[PDB]
Amino acid sequence: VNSFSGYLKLTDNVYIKNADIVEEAKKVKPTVVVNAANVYLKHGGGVAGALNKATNNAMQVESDDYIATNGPLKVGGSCVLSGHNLAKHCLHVVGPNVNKGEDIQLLKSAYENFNQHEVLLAPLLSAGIFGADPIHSLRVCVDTVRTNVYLAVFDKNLYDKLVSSFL
Ligand SMILES: O=C1CC[C@@H](c2ccccc2)N1Nc1ncnc2[nH]c(Cl)cc12
Repeated sequence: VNSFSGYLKLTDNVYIKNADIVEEAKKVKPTVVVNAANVYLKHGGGVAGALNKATNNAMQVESDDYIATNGPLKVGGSCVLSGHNLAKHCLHVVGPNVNKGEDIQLLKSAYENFNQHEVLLAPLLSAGIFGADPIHSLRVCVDTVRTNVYLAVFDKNLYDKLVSSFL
């Protein structure tokens, strides 16, 4: 077993909790924490800003070196970097930002990256400041990810709505 606790099971492989992913990561120290990244790995706000702050900006320093070497990610893409003090690894995943004119169909591709990892602690991709409907996103997650995913949803009101209206 592992050190996750307090999660509501949604399917064979998807679990969910009303929690801050940053606090969940510090407590569990999972193998993989997912960051809700942008293509530039500029971790300004939301999950990305909060994770980076918890690493004392080390995530940003590492990310800037990654971009200087490799260039930007693709929308729907990902890269594996250090988890710093929060996890062994951080999987930086770019969901489409609907406010940036990006294809919502790329959300499925974004979640497909989770399948390369047996277990992950993750946020809902493209939710929050990325502008997509979190209910939709949960549906895409459940219908796309086959590995074991532990979702942290920080917003209590949304968690209650997602968990109660989940099909
Ligand atoms: O709860 C949700 C639902 C989707 C996403 C979101 C994206 C864009 C705008 C609002 C919300 N989100 N944020 C977080 N999820 C987990 N841990 C977190 N920690 C901190 Cl800080 C924030 C945070």
